[PDB]
Amino acid sequence: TINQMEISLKEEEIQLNEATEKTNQLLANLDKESKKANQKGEEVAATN
Amino acid sequence: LEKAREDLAQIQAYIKNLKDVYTKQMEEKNELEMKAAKTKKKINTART
Repeated sequence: TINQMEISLKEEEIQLNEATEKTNQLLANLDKESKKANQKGEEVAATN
Repeated sequence: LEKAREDLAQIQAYIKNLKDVYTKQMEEKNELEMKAAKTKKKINTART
């Protein structure tokens, strides 16, 4: 029973780690987009 | 200027959404980290 539980836990864990890496990459892309948007906004504010 | 003001209002709304979205993402990341720590503790207990 403990071996089966451990295998299921490892499967959930490896899958969870892959999900965390994907979420981190998406967050980094979002942050870069936000920084570009902020620079564009500052330029627009100065022109306004 | 009126067009710029409409664009500026849209930009402010987008920034608030990004900021609120970023806080939600950070909360999700913290929950994921807590889940990962619990899973790692469970794996160590399982190995012992």
